[PDB]
Amino acid sequence: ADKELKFLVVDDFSTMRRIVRNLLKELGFNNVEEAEDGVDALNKLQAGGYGFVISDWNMPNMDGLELLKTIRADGAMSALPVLMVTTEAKKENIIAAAQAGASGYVVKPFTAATLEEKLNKIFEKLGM
Ligand code: BEF
Ligand SMILES: [Cl-]
Ligand SMILES: [Mn+2]
Ligand SMILES: [Mn+2]
Repeated sequence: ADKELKFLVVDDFSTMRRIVRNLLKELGFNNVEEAEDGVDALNKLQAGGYGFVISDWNMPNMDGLELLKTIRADGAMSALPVLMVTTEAKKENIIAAAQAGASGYVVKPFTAATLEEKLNKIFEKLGM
């Protein structure tokens, strides 16, 4: 995929954001911003330029399922790739996110290999 693709990495905790940012760097993606919750995310996203979202689930202000739903419901960004990255591992949570239009779903904790496989699975699916 184009190494200029702009990423938004959303999570209410630094540690996770820093892990993902660094991993993206390792893969050749340096165009990366962070947000701390769904509201913060939608703000940056509305400032334009984003090609990919990676999002936590449990966050104050707006959780990741609500964020995903909002993104899918906005006509300007309804096809933005959204990859969930969360501790929520119950099948009902996976179903709910999938049905809400998640592009992919990784369960924390994850390996570097897992994140790369899943990002690539999404690239291939969307012909990126
Ligand atoms: F807080 Be997340 F959903 F891991
Ligand atoms: Cl999968
Ligand atoms: Mn913190
Ligand atoms: Mn969280």
